[PDB]
Amino acid sequence: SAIFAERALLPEGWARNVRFEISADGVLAEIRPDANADGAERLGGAVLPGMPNLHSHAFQRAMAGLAEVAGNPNDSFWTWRELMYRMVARLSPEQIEVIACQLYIEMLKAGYTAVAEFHYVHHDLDGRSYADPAELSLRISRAASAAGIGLTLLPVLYSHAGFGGQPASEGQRRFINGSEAYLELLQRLRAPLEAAGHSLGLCFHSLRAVTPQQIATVLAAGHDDLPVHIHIAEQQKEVDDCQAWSGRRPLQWLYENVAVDQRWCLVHATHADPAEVAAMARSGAVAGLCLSTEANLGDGIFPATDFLAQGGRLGIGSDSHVSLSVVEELRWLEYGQRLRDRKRNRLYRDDQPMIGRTLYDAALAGGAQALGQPIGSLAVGRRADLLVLDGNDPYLASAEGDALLNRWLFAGGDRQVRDVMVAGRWVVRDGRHAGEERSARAFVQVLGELL
Amino acid sequence: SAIFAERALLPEGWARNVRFEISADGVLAEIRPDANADGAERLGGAVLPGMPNLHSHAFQRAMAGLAEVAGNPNDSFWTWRELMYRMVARLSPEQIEVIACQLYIEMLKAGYTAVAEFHYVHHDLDGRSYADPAELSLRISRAASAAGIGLTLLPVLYSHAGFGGQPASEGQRRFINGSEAYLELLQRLRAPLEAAGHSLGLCFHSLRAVTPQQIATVLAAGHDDLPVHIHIAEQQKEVDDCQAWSGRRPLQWLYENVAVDQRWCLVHATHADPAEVAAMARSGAVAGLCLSTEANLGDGIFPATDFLAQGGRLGIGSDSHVSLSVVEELRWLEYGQRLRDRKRNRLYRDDQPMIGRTLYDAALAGGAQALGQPIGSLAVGRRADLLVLDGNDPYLASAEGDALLNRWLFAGGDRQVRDVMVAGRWVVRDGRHAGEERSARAFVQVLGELL
Ligand SMILES: N=C(N)N[C@@H](CCC(=O)O)C(=O)O
Ligand SMILES: N=C(N)N[C@@H](CCC(=O)O)C(=O)O
Ligand SMILES: [Zn+2]
Ligand SMILES: [Zn+2]
Repeated sequence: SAIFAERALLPEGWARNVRFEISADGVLAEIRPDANADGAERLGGAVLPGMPNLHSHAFQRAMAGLAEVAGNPNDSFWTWRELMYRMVARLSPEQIEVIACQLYIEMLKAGYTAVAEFHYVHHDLDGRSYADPAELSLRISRAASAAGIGLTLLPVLYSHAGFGGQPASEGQRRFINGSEAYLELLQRLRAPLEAAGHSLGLCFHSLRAVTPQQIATVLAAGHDDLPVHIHIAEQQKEVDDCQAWSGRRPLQWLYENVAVDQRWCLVHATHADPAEVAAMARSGAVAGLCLSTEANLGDGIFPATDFLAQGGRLGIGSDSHVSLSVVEELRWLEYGQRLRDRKRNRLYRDDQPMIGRTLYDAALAGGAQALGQPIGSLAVGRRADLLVLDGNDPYLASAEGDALLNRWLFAGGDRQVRDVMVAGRWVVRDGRHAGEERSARAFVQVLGELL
Repeated sequence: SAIFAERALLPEGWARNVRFEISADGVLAEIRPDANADGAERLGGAVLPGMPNLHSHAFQRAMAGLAEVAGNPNDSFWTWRELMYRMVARLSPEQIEVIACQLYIEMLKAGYTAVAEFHYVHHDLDGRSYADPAELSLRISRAASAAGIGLTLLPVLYSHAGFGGQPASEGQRRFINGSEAYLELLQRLRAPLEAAGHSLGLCFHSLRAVTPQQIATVLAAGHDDLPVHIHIAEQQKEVDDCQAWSGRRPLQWLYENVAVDQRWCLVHATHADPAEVAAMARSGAVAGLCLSTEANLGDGIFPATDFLAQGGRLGIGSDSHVSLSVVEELRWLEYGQRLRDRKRNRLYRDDQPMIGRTLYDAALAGGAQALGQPIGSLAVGRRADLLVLDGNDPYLASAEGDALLNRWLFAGGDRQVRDVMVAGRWVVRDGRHAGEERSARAFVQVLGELL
């Protein structure tokens, strides 16, 4: 099939009158600027590569916004976590799948074309494994296929309640596997994920939830083709606890004990000192920044300017899913730096003074890297994942090139995303997803059951 | 006319099956909970009082997002201001009116039902007064009437380029009046504003732009029925410069020299020390918080928790209009406190642990007070200004009462606002404004002329 864009963001920059040929398998086959639109579908606005969402816990969308109730003069991430545990304890396989499908539809409508699902809900309500232990992982994949979103599934190794291999809490029972069971699950998922066109990654929940021996064992297991994700340094408390345990900060510890490299996505990485930031940038690992969730949870502000200045790589994730908005994440990534520094125009490159473009370029690349998928760029051989902005919007229609990204990301919003394509298939057209009516009905029923 | 809401937020709290009778002049005449809907228009979702927008400079919407270009390693509010001056210098009366009309339509669609226009663009391109000096003020009123938004017009006294009565810059020439000309303008505006059903307020641009003698003169002029607005303590530089000039901080100076009271709206007030915060709360003045603009400009984070704890009053303004979203302002008001404190659930009351409700209650009241209009509450005798959320949205449909406000403000967004009424007139229905097509066409033409 062929599509035609009057304006599109290609790897070398903005181009005009671009005709794209897309293979039967949804791969970009030919990309020709300054072309004729003969026989191709003329698109309704500016075309961008779709944005990967590099961090998600799908079920949390069901509780999004409901934890905004003061139960203590010093509510924190840790009292929030108790509320999250209460919801996880009651979620059936069917409810989990319904929530995931609805969430992924909403992600697509916002311009997220692929998602890394950081998946730790494994076992039944009693903490016992399903007859096929992959039960819930397979439902995540089925939900992603139903929505039409790209997926890297990251089954999560989770074994302990804290540093030093503390015994898992009853509230964590659904998450728990030893290294052996985890490696078996990981290997068993390869075939069904491959069959669905989905990807896989290795994942440790956090340094609190696994031991150094487990990390070594898993990394030595031969899955060298897979991304590696971990939550790290999100809260000051984890930093303090890590130091009490090892005499090291979390990032410091990881870099001193593990060969962190480009395969890695360090989720949050919020409390990174100058030495830690330098080490991250040198390694080529991707910082998985989840700006709306980090703000919602009161984590803090990442040293993004220092990191970017040293060649750091980053992407964005919606995480707890209080926000499902490429705009909000990139906007408030920048705005957080502005509020901290009390200055404007913080995240730019030496060769790119445009803030919107700097942010979009960065998050596309980091997102594609963290997912381990051939995405993030409209180039021949990469998957046809793209969004079409509103060509009738007066702000966008009056803007060209990088100014258009500034209008969208800093003055605009989600509803300026009109059409979305994943793997060469239209999954959102004029703001609508074909599965939205059925999904919303299933989802509101599930919300009623839970609440 | 009569309307009927299955759920509505009334002054005493959430109520069910509320029938509202609205006078021919758009005033709430009867409000009856647990009623029958016989002969009344059944509304499509939860009903809230409309949100006042207590601070706007309309023309800035035309440049929204375009200033996100690094031109210096330390870009700041002050280099942004130069760019703003370049745009003001080229704006014709017709362009200003087109921008205002389009902006006000967009405000209504977001749920802002009334706006305080902090209006300082007075004179012609040469800095000379129009034949009727009220030329541009009258166009703001005409634009507000065309959109259907409530309006408090705040013509701005602006006389100087800095502390100590420094001579105005050429870039400020369109703003300049002496106290006498300003008072004449203010008095001349009363009749046309009254005729349009609009309101008026006194306004000093900032302590940089006027002298203490001017403040005294204007406040002694007998306009005791009017709100009084001023930008204050927004940037650290103003604090330092104020101290060099007077030996006092900006808020400190204002409270020591002027009888600040409930008539006042202190816009930004960002750099308020503990003594200044206490003085603000004691006075009953309204803090005019413009969260998206303050973040965009790198101003800093207001001590909202300390202020609210002492009975402080606040409202929200869209200001430079990079954002037009009740959701974004209230959400990031709270999130800024969370990022600073590294804690959750910051802005609540002793009698109200629900964060969304605390924020909505606060901003409704502060907004109504700052505008000097009978709004902010669905009570008999107040104007019928309201919004209707999406009753078909699964998050909202599954929620009741204050949980619904948490779903909207912390997990939802602008498109959940479906219908908007101002002065008893429907101005947005199913997300659409009747004037949107004509306005957008005029507006895109104006953008082309400017850019
Ligand atoms: N840290 C965030 N935002 N979320 C975690 C909470 C639980 C934990 O970290 O132990 C999670 O979903 O696993
Ligand atoms: N401070 C903000 N955000 N805006 C001001 C800029 C100019 C000034 O403060 O002198 C204004 O629009 O007048
Ligand atoms: Zn997470
Ligand atoms: Zn202002």
